[PDB]
Amino acid sequence: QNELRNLQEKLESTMKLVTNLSGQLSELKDQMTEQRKQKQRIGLLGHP
Amino acid sequence: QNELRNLQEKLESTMKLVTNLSGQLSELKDQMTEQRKQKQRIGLLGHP
Amino acid sequence: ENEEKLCIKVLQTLREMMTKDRGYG
Amino acid sequence: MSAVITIMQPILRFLQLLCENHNRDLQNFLRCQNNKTNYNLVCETLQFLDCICGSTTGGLGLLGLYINEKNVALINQTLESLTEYCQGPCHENQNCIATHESNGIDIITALILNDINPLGKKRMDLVLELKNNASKLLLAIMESRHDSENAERILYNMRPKELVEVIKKAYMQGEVAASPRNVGHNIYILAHQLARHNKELQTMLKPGGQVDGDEALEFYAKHTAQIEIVRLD
Amino acid sequence: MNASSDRVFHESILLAIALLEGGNTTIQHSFFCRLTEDKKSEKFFKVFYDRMKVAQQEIKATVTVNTSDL
Amino acid sequence: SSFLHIGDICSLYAEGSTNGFISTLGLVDDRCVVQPEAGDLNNPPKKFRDCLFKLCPMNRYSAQKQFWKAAKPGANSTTDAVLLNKLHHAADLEKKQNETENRKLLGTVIQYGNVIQLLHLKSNKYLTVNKRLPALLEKNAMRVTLDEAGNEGSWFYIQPFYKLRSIGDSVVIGDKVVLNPVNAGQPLHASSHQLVDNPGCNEVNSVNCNTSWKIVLFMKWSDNKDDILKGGDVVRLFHAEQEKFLTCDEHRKKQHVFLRTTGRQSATSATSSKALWEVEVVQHDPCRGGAGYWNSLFRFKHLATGHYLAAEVDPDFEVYSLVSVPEGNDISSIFELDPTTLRGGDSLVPRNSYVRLRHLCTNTWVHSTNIPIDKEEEKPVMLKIGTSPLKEDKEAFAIVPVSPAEVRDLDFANDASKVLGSIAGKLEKGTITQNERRSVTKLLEDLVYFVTGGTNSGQDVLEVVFSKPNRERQKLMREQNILKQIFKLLQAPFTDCGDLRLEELGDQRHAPFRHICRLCYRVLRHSQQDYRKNQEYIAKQFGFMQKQIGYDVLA
Amino acid sequence: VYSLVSVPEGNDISSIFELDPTTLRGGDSLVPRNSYVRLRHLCTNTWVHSTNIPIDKEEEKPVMLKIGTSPLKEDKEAFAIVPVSPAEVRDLDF
Repeated sequence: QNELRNLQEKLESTMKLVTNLSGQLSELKDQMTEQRKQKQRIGLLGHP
Repeated sequence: QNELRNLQEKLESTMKLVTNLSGQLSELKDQMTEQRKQKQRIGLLGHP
Repeated sequence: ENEEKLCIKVLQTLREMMTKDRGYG
Repeated sequence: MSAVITIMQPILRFLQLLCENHNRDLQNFLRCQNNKTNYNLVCETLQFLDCICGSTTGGLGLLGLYINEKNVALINQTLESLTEYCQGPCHENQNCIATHESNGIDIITALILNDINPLGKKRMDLVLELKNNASKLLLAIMESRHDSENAERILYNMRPKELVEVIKKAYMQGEVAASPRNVGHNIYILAHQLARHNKELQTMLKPGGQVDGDEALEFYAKHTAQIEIVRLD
Repeated sequence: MNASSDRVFHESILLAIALLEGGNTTIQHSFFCRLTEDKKSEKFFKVFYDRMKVAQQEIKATVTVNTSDL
Repeated sequence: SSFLHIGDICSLYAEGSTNGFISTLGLVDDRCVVQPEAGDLNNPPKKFRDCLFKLCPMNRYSAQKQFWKAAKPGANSTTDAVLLNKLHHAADLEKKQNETENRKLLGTVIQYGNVIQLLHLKSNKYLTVNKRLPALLEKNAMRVTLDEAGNEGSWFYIQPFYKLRSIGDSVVIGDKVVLNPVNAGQPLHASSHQLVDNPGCNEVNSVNCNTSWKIVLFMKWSDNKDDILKGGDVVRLFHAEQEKFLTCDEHRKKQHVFLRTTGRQSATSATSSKALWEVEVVQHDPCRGGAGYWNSLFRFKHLATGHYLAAEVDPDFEVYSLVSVPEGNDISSIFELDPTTLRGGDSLVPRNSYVRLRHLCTNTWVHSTNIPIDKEEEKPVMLKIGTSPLKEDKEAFAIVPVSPAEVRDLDFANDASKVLGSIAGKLEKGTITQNERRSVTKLLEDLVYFVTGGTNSGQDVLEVVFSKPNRERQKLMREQNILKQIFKLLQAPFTDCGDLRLEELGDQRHAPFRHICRLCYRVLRHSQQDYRKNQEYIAKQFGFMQKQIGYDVLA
Repeated sequence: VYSLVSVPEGNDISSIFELDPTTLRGGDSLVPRNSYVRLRHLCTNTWVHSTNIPIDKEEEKPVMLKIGTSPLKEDKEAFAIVPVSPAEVRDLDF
């Protein structure tokens, strides 16, 4: 049972980095949202 | 092995708050979606 | 009520009633 | 002194008599009253001692400017009542003395290391009560603890110069309860209590043979015992 | 608990001092049992706490004497 | 959020009778002044570096006041090698443990009812209210001053002016609050009595009259990190290749570069009056600036003269040629900087980063040309800067930071030069008043500790600090026009008496006057330790040092 | 756009309000019990502030103080929402 729990937390670690790659997806979502934000502020405050 | 599992759950805690910061990203997604929702209801129900 | 002097007099009387090394025989 | 300062001594006497011998439930009632808010009277008493004797400029070298012949009977009362909050093993009242926010430990250990700068006529027989009661307070902080934090917090102020203190104290005892030898015995018992957590301190108590201080160290090693008892719980 | 002035409080404190007198565990039980009632101890401990507070801030401003010379 | 934490920096704006930010005039002076017509919250005053105040916790003054009481010889002149030394050690330890809890209380909201301990930013000087001394102008009041050491009595209860909020409620940013000291009981208000030194200048007193101090924010806590650009940093723009560029004063204002190098580096300094710029972030609000974020539309302001970096077209030769525009409201003076060794667009631009400047109004990258401004002067030095739409990675100049301790004593040297100039101008026409005679004295003996770096203890003729004379402060005394003013100070009583020293020798009650004429030569001597430029600068004025060579003036 | 009045119908848009927080919180934070608020006039954006001109210009000891409203938002005039327990409105109706 102890070895079973240990191998269980290794495949928990496998999906842990599987969720980490969605973490970099989340910061990709971040970076084009600030891209849209800088576009809208440069449209608003700046004439060109 | 016990100490290895313990240090394993500490770096699980490190990515735990790494996933928490995407949690605040998720509620940021929330808050501008209700921003869009209040904009569309005030466009619809209210004349100005 | 006012006139707390009766209260401090009766407390002083009780305290001096409690004290040792006086009034024994 | 004013009427608001002389009211402190009866209040401290009443607080002392409230939790004197026993009933640690009543002794715990003076630090947490389990209401919607609580008033920690033990830490407030320690703060009163700290401000009346210190506060932090008392500290290392200058303490005799604050103690005079009229302040002695109040400081003795407040630190004796401070002993009475910790008499008997009360593992929570002891932590409120050493681990609280103000620095009230440096001042209770200051008046046992160095002497008092005013050397009056009726003060040699009066400062020994301060020394004795402060040593008993430091003993009463660690009744039976075996924990690191209270040992290192008290030892953060003293150096191994307390051995020089107890040696010197045993030697000027010899010029001849409130006795000049029993207080050095109390600091020796305190140093024995503190040696189980420090590494360096224990290395020159038990090897007293290769130490120039024969009288103090071998006398206090001969006249101290150590037993183990089991409590009701 | 309802001490209107300083003179009544001082005499009540001295009466309690004379009443306790060291080793009466039978009446410390009375103080403990009376103080474990509903919403009355908050004034008792407050009038004990502010007298601590108003006295410790007295000496910090009044008793400041420095005999720096022999 | 939108709350007020300790560690935030913000300015105070009075309303109701006089509308102006609370300011301090000069750095040698110790007064608080509100200016009614200088500006308001809609558009701030031009010298907005004055008005910033940094919040602090309560600072305990127990051993410090004891040391200040025991260190002043009243009657007995009692000194001790043991008591006073231990007292000073206890005061220093108290100050150290006072400082070590300020960093502990860094992010913490404040509610109405606690002591708040305001600190002036550019002066590093707490403002205090002392109970004994009344105000100078309004003679029923309680004067406010500035104290460097942190006098007790600078504690300020924060108390709500509006009835919406109460004790225990956290303070919001932008509300109206009233400030009263902990042991004065008189809320600090802005008076309406103008001063005579300046036209628009209302002093600040402490009486029971009512006023509202609007807490208007400037920079959030956790934006005061030392490793990023902020909205008030003073930087010098070193070129990556050649040398730093600056704005000097020709017949009309220019935007040149010094040609001379003599081995110019990042670590070495230049003329700190001219080559210092302060970074401004636009931030959509007139106040509330800081923490540039690699795209935050930076704007640069020259520090010696209020002017802004902008490009205006020259007579064209077949958007060019950066110039010095004295207003910062339009869009022709707003810039943008993009990274070298590319990182993200919101990565909080670091300390010594190399940058490249755009011209976001008209997209035209900045590059340094080599055509001289002066076409007729021998050994040309005046190298203009153009700008071209073709982006080049060669011309990408750096942002060298300047520590606040250098801009602080730069401003101190400037204010000392103005005070010495005014007093020297007043002395030669007629005899100055008794108060001006003592005001100039204090400036003369703390100029010595300014140039040497020592502290104030007494017995001013000691001069045992002859090891390192702090060469940068000697340079600051050279080109901030101070040594020239001291020569005007010595020349002035000659015209007062003649239009002489033996007439001073005939009187010999001028011991207060000889104390301000012997200090000048000591100040001159302390600028002469192993510095060739100061040596030749004084040696150019050798013609009249031997005229008064040996009467009494220690020359 | 001025001088709040008492309109006896609630179908139109001239009688709909909007309240914004003091000590700012989120826009969907379920406004609490005794919160201090500030009232807008969402039809015509004109914030509510209390004036001091009396309604009655001829009665001795005037008491009738009207309420205006101005487009300039002010933090001084921000009145509270004091709740009433149901046991008081119930025996009021009784």
